[PDB]
Amino acid sequence: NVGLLIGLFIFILVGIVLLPVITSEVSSLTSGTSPAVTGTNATLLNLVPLFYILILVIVPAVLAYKMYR
Amino acid sequence: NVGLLIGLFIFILVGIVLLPVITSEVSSLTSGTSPAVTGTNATLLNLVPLFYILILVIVPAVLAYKMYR
Amino acid sequence: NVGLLIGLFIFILVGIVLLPVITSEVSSLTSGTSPAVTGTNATLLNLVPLFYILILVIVPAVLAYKMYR
Amino acid sequence: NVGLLIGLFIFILVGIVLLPVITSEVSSLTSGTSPAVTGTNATLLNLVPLFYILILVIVPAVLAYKMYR
Amino acid sequence: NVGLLIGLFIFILVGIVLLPVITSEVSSLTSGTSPAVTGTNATLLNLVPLFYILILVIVPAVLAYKMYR
Amino acid sequence: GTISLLSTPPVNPPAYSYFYIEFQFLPTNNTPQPYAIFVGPNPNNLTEVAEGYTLSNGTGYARVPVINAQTEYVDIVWVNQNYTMFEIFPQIQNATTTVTLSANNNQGFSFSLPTWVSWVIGAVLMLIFMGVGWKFMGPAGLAIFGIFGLFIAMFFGLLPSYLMYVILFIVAIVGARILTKQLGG
Amino acid sequence: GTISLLSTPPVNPPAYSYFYIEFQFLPTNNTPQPYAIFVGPNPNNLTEVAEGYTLSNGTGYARVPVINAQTEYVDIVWVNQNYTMFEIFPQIQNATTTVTLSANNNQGFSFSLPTWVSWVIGAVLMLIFMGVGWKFMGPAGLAIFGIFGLFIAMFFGLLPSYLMYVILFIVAIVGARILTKQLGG
Amino acid sequence: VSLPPLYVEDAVNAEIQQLWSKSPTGVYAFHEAPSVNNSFWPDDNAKFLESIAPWWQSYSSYVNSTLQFLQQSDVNGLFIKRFEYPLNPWWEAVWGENYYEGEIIYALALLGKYGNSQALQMAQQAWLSYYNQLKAYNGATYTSSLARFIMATILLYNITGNTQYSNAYTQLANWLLQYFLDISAMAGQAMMALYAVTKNITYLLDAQLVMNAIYYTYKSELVSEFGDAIGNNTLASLAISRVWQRTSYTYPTSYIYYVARYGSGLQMNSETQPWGDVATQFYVNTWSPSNLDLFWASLPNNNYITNQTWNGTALFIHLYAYQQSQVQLIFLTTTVNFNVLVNGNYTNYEANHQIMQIAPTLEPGPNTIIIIPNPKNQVSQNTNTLTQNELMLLGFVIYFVIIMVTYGVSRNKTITVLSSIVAVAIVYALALWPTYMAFILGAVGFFMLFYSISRR
Repeated sequence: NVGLLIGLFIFILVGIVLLPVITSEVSSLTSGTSPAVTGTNATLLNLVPLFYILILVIVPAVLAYKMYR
Repeated sequence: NVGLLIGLFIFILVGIVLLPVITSEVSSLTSGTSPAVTGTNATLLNLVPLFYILILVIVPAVLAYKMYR
Repeated sequence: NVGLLIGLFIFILVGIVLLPVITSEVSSLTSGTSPAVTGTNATLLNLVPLFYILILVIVPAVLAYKMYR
Repeated sequence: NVGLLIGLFIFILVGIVLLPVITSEVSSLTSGTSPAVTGTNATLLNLVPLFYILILVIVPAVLAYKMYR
Repeated sequence: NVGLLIGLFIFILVGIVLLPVITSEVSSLTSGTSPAVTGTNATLLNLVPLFYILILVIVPAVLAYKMYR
Repeated sequence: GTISLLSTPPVNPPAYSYFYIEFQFLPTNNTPQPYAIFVGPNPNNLTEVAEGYTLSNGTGYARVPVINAQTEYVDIVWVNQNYTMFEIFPQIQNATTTVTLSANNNQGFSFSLPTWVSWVIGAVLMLIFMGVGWKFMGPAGLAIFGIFGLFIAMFFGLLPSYLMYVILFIVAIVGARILTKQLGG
Repeated sequence: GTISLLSTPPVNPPAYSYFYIEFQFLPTNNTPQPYAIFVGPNPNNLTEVAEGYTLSNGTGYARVPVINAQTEYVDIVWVNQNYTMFEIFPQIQNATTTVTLSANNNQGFSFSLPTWVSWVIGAVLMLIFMGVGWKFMGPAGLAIFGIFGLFIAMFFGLLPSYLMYVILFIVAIVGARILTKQLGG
Repeated sequence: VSLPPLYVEDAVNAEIQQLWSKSPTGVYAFHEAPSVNNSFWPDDNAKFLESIAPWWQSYSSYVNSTLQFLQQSDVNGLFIKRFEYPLNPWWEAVWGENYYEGEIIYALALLGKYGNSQALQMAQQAWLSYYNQLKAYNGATYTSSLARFIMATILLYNITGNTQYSNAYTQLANWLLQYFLDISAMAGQAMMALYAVTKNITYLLDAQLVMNAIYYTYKSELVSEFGDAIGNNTLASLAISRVWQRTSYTYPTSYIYYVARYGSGLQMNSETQPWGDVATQFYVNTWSPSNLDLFWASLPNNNYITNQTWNGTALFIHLYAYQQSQVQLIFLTTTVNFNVLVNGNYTNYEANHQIMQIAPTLEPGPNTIIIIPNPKNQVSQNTNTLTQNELMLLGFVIYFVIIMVTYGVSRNKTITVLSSIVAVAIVYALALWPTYMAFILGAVGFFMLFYSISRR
């Protein structure tokens, strides 16, 4: 079942690699002269990377839990 | 079972082997003059390696806890 | 029964005489003043023989437990 | 079931007889002017005879346990 | 069962009978001026006869423990 | 008789610390005497601490805590005879507590929650941990996993530290019981 | 009164041994008196040992252990009246312990592990042995197989010896109980 | 009932920790040098016995071991010189008579004075043997050994009361009057002892002649002992300072006397370390006052202490130095507060409850240090990757992991709380938790385990 091992490892590496793109998009949307409107929108936009990291770290655990079952 | 133990052993060895590359990538994203990630996000990335260690130490635990029953 | 038992020793001998060429290959690929292996791929390539010898050691246990069951 | 008795006894005698060959190969690989590279490789190479002895002493126990079942 | 007891008795007698040849072979490999095995390995071979005795005394034990149930 | 202080009480102490007081009595003939230290904000609202009996010398050494109020009156009482109080101005600690979890040295996750949401989060966490402990170990599991969960709460910004002592009290009595049950008839 | 030493305490003793001290009191009228031996590194941090009451002669014989520190202060205390301490420089034992299992005379398997890995290995071994004992014998099996596993650990380079006494204490009380339960009404 | 002081304890502790091994025959004893590792000199163990005699009961085991070594290293009454380990690249020992064996007699006599009746009988027997051997020839022996013999005879007459010793030393005196730096020092020491016992002027005349007559440290130690016997503050202080120039001292444990500062092989030569201990303790016991005892001084370059006088209630140290620099003096004491005065500048100092230490800067010319204990209006003062939170999170996770795994493997709850106990132990082993929480949870787990065992 080493194929899935490589799958999750590539998943996490690619997630960390592509995370800068998400940060760039969020910063462009929520920086000065914001077109996304400052307020709750900015808080949610800053929350997107946090919950994205939470998913990126939880889904490998659950995938490993399921695959060895 | 012996097969489950062997699979857990190889999975833990893989996690140990490619922990340093994950740590180096996290440092490249966060550590250094270039601020690819903002403070809260950067702290989150610094937390990811320990979350990865926690996953490596919890997945065999839940596996055994469910398997023995 | 005994045939696979002696084949275990034959496999151990063939592995210990097959390691010196793969280790030479990986050393040649990773050595030099400016090798095309960088530093992280260098660590992975150096770990490849380590996983090879780990498999060479583990396989006798798997064969023994297969003979057990 | 004396045939299996002779089988395991010949197994252990042949293992001890052939062990010098394994030691010779390991020493040739890990001695001075080492082509296997000193470090973790040397530790693993020295570990091969140890786990080989462990297998050579554990597998007769499990074979005797299974055959009389 | 009577058959299990008879088989265990003959197995223990065989172990006692060909213990000395194993000890002599171990001494030939280790004891003497010729260093066929290095210090750690040599100590391991000196331990093998006692591991063999332990196997001879544990195999009937596990056999009876599983048989009586 | 009269009571006096042999050691000066430290004015302006930290918020939740403690200090020793060295209080000595006058015309105590030869016997130990009772005392009580009423500490609290304003002389009317005093909370009693530090029971005990002074030495036959007439001097007692006691521990006094500091409340989270700007003005604290500490009143040594002989329990019957004369008493005396003094005022102390401890440093006030802000209601909101900010906690910094340090990861990879320089980077630090800093956060602070309102006291109510922190209290309810800690309470629900204590529920979950105590229930898990009851399922796993048993009635002693309640105490053990309560201690563990309260430790993990103290690591975060959650329920205050002194709650631990409550549990640490309740275990102690239980322990005493079992020891007694293994000694007498 | 005054207290004195009738026997000279041996300077530079082994790491974890013990020695007898012969301490005699002055103006003790005719009655036994309490004492306590505070032994520890530096006079501030003393750990109390050797409770007991001296003989009516005024001389008490006590046992004092030696800690794993370069400087150890041993302080005999009359518990109320005068006290005295002396310093001893015991030989320090290295944290890492190397164990040699001798097999077939000359050949010896020598190995030494860091204290943390040895401690965790011994702890897991104690888990396994205590669980097996509980499955096999019962609550008394816990103690019996704990003793057995700690013996087999002491044979290797593992958990220190004094842990045994802990179990050897806990059994004793239990034994006392059963004896009492077979004596009275 | 007496207790050893700090300097003697430190020196003997260092020597025992470093210079203690197994003799060829079986009794543990001291070898000669850290590098030689082969030769075992009974004379050296006699020197150690001389060093440790006044507080013999403290090092009872070591003294018993070396006394057994001496017992098995004596043929009839005369000790052999070496017990050599053969160089690999049944007795193995050269049988020549041991030099400074009169030192051995003196050491055994000194041990006998404070107790150890076995040592006293040994001293008497060896005294008789060597006296007969000397009367066989006349004065054809080692001269320093002869001086130590006169000292040993004086001690034996002091503690035994046998009259013959008296006559002997008188004759022995003539032999010393019939006859290097170290031998001159011992000759003067014996001269002073003979004067102290008989009060004859000629012994003083010879002793002052040796006085007026005045590398390889030990010679300086014998010189200091000789000057201490005479009573010259200048010579004794200079010799003891030369002794101290090349010693390594730390406060708690170590006090090592090197054999040569300039030489490559400094090491700790066992021939000198007990000699240095004797010199230091003699200087302290004689010239230092009751409480303030100066035993160590780091003097860089060729700085030397000249005088140490207890004038009234204040100690005066007159010291000579070169090229300014700072010396460091350590005094054994009990008082906490007392004021030091370097020249007249009122310098500060460091003082524990047992050791005080001054580190002042001294002028090139002669300078005076005035130490006043328990003074009025005291002036001098007494001044002298992962992180923890991440590790704590990992420890919590590991604790919950092992508890849940144990509960899964075995459904019993007692095993579960026992596993909680061992999990506290494990998480303490890796230092993931502070000792406070670890101990609290361990005690709670212990009591809860016993409660669960009770409740079944």
